[PDB]
Amino acid sequence: GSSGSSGSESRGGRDRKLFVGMLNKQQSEEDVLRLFQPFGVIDECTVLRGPDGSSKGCAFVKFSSHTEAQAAIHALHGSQTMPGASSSLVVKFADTDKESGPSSG
Repeated sequence: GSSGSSGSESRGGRDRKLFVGMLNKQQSEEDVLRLFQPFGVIDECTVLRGPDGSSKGCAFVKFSSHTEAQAAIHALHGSQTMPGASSSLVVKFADTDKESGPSSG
């Protein structure tokens, strides 16, 4: 069961950010960061909003490292159910399969 692996790595970069959804308008950056810190030292946290001024129930959370982020996800992924919402929280990387760059060239 050879743990881990190594191989070629194309140019793209590492996104240490996360995309959270299914949130209410009663939660704030602090709230999350507070419930996220327990998993890892978050670098920066922001909350998405519209024009009028109503949270879209989503926010962006960036961790110091990738591993830390991976945890917070499976840790708070569709596990909680913010009040008012019948669905579970949606936590997933901001750029899942979005790599700006040519494979062949």
